[PDB]
Amino acid sequence: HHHHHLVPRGSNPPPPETSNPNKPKRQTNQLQYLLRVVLKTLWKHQFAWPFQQPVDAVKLNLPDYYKIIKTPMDMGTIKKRLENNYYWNAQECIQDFNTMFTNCYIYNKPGDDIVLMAEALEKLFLQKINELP
Ligand SMILES: COc1ccc(Br)cc1S(=O)(=O)Nc1cc2c(C)noc2cc1OCC(=O)NCCN1CCOCC1
Repeated sequence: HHHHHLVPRGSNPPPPETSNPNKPKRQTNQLQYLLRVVLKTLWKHQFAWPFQQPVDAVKLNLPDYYKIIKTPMDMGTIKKRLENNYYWNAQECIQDFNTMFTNCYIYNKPGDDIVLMAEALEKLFLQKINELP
């Protein structure tokens, strides 16, 4: 038989939502600090780049990624959520950062470069969080 299963192909899942008109939202001093201080400092860090967009499993040749990671999150998504006033409180935003870091630790192993990057960003995150208003 001449069907060699070369199609259909893989793909990335749809990215996490950054808008949801029926979701409850507020502006708070804690959320303004999360955008102004926490996000924007991590975003400029030299270790930010792997976390600035959803994991592109096709481009990065990580065909197992979305087999393993079922609640993806990234800083591009968090940044859009903060700019769009998506959140109701600081906790919702902090949980997204926690998810992002945890996903990296789940997928990879201690001492991997990507894990070193996440650990460093997480340390900076936890420092900035300790001065939340
Ligand atoms: C080799 O890829 C990387 C190595 C160090 C770093 Br810092 C970043 C990358 S990457 O190109 O951004 N890929 C990559 C991204 C993420 C994110 C985001 N979270 O977890 C990740 C893991 C990543 O790469 C893991 C890795 O082992 N990639 C090579 C997989 N190879 C498998 C067989 O050979 C061809 C490709």
